[PDB]
Amino acid sequence: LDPLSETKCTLKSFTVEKGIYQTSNFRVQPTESIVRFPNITNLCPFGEV
Amino acid sequence: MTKTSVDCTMYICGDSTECSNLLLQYGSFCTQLNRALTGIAVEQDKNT
Repeated sequence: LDPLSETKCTLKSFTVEKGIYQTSNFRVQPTESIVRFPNITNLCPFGEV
Repeated sequence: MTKTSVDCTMYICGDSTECSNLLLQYGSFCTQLNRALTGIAVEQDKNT
């Protein structure tokens, strides 16, 4: 849910002392998954078959 | 000394939830390492 419930997870303790506490590392969402082949030039002349 | 910050896991594999299973299924060694590097960081805040 909550950054502070997560710090409490990190503490293992209910109880929180004054300070600042490093919990996790944030993490930037993937987007727009892309596969981009190059300019296409010279393909089979299948009609010749 | 330089006070680091480390995104341990993502170095440890880099964006694989499958990994994270394998790591929590390996333990919490990266966690001990983070505590070590926070202890460094406070030690040299204190040193300064």
